[PDB]
Amino acid sequence: FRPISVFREANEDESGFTCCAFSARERFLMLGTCTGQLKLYNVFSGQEEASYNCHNSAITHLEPSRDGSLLLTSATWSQPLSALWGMKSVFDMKHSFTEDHYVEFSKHSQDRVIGTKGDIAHIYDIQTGNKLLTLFNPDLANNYKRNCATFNPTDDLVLNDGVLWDVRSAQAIHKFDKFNMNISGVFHPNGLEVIINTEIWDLRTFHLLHTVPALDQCRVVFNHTGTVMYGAMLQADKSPFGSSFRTFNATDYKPIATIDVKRNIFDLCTDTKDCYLAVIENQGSMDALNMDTVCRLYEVG
Amino acid sequence: VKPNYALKFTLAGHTKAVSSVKFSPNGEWLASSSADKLIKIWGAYDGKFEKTISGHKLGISDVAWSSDSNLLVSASDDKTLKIWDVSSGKCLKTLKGHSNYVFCCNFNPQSNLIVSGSFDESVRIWDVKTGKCLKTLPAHSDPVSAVHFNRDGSLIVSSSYDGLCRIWDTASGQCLKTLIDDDNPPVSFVKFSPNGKYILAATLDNTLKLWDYSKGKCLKTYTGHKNEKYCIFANFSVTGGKWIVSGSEDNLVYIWNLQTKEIVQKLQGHTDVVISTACHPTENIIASAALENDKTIKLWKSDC
Repeated sequence: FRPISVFREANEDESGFTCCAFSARERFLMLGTCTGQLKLYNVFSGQEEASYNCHNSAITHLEPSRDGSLLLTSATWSQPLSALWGMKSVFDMKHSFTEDHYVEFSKHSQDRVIGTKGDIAHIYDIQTGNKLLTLFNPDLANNYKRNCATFNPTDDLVLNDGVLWDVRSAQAIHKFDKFNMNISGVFHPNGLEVIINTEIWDLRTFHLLHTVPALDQCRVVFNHTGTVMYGAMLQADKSPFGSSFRTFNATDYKPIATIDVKRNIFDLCTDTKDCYLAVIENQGSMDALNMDTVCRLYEVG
Repeated sequence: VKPNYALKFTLAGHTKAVSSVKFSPNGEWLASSSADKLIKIWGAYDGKFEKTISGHKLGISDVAWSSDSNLLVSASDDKTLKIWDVSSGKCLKTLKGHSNYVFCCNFNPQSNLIVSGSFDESVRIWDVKTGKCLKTLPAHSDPVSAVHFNRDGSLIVSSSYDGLCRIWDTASGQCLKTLIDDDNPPVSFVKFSPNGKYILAATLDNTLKLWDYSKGKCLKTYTGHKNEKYCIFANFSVTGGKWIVSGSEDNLVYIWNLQTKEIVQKLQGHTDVVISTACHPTENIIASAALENDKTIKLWKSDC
């Protein structure tokens, strides 16, 4: 991971980048900020290219669609907590999701949005914005404190609060036991395993395939071939993450690298080609008290 | 003339941000609330610690005195308000009803009602003696930042992140006025003037405004301080010269000439946002309180 570029937020005395994703226009990165703005930056020069007002509180997370036409944002406390933005030509709001504090696109065909409100999953149509489905069963809930509902790669299954749902029938097909307080888990890109905190469960049998202690309290992202997994640990009970992330072999979960940037991390992402890793790093001497973030661009060897 | 407030005491003891300081109406006491879940009582003239009052389960946003200085009400992140007998320190009632953090509270002058405002966007009116919610107002479409009765208790004013101030009939719960100027930045604070003719409203564009709320006219604008993020409490100072007093996010207390709108003093000493200020009912004394990186209360005294 060779450092390639660094930049802080233009015009601002305290730099307030909070999250990032590469845009479809290569060389440009989209960043959310602590004032609810969405900004476009040239990642090599550090030049701010555009700024938009998306939310009345800090942006926590964002996701661009693969075709570059749409963007999901989530804020901290102000409603709407999440929104869908059109990026073709004019930048404008398409839909808003009032109470969903976290949203993702569907994965195969990006025609739906899945939102999370506490223990509950909401599925929306991108065109109409209508709520198509609510997935929640109080008897099966695990009540994960940082529950995030998510589609599997072919969009036919949902993982919500440690419960696996069949989307077409809107039926819970399996509840995974609760072994931590916060993390509800994600699908592996191979479509055949789920990663729920330290537990790798087989979707063919529900057997425990792996125990991966290093994944405790981690959020993860995969490179686009599905061969490497990045993981960074949430800060427990301020920056969302600690100062290190780790790479893992995506097939056997054996560690590859441990990278300690010595600054607390707010977000990271990679480009479609996996040439680059962008990381939001806090320079602040007392973590998020005096938040002062930079974006570092690293070369993926 | 200008006042000459100078620092007399610094009150240390809360272990988190101090959210609100209020002088008892009889002038003897200062009450403070804090993110540390505690209420503390201090001597208003000597700054001497008196007692700690405890029971809330999460941080406290606001505290207020009954007209006879015998009761307190507090508003908490734990979604409740609590009525306290100050001399015994006991919780007399816990007011349950809000569905999210309670940010602001006040007794009416008669002290048989409490009004509260909440992140849940409602204003609620409570029976002091039963602890029961009498009315829930669908007051606003965003979090409510302040609530206050007028001098005869017939009106309630509220302010919200929705950009509006609203005035409510205490008895019926009817909305009687919506104030809005040429823009609607979040309204972070409001209160009636002592004489009940005006309201003083802060907005998160670094601005305070004095309103004739009957005529719906803005009469004075006060600027020069920093206020874009926190809901800072402000005051009319009336014991000496006629001032407007407010905290500021540059860690100063600002004092303005009410009539001329000129800044007449800036009080230096706090090391974090001065989120609360209070004016003594009879002497030229100001209390200020600051956020998590400061944690102290300061008492200031002026000759006018």
